[PDB]
Amino acid sequence: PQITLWKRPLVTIKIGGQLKEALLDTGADDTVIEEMSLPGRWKPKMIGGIGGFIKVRQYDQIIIEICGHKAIGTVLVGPTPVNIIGRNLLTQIGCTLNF
Amino acid sequence: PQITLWKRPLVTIKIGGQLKEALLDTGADDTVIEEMSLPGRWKPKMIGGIGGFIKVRQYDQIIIEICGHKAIGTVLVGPTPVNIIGRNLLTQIGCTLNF
Repeated sequence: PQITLWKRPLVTIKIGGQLKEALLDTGADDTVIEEMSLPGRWKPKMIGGIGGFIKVRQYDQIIIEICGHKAIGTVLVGPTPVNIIGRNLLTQIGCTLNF
Repeated sequence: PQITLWKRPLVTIKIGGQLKEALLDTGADDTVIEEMSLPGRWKPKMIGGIGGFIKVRQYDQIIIEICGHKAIGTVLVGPTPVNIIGRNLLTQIGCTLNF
């Protein structure tokens, strides 16, 4: 679909059978989700944002449904203000910016 | 144009008669430019995201050219790691998310 930006581009995502709200963020390299439980091992990762850096846990090959589209990729879990869908998964659902 | 998200959506912009690079950021409510001088009155503001908040100077009705598309809006100047074009200006150039 087409999403204008007059308001925050928030969509419903499904990760682990539980629905959540996430922001489609083109300004984000990676997908960062708020603290929750994900299966498998994780690796350390540091990510930078507007306010500074935060430590996050990196989970690979995680199944996540974004707006009806199924993506399977890297998901970072940590202290983020809001759930964000970064470019790593936006490319999986075939999302582009247009003007 | 259509911008894919395989890598950072960076574009050339013109603000205050200076050419700069900025990120097309749908995850940003505002447009935040790295420390520079802009004319007019300004008021302090606190903006947050990953890693916390930063204090910025809010300038209103500032003209910016983004990819040959002229727009006008509020521009925040402060210690941002990268120049970001937020939804307040993204909408003005007719930018949308498509998939």
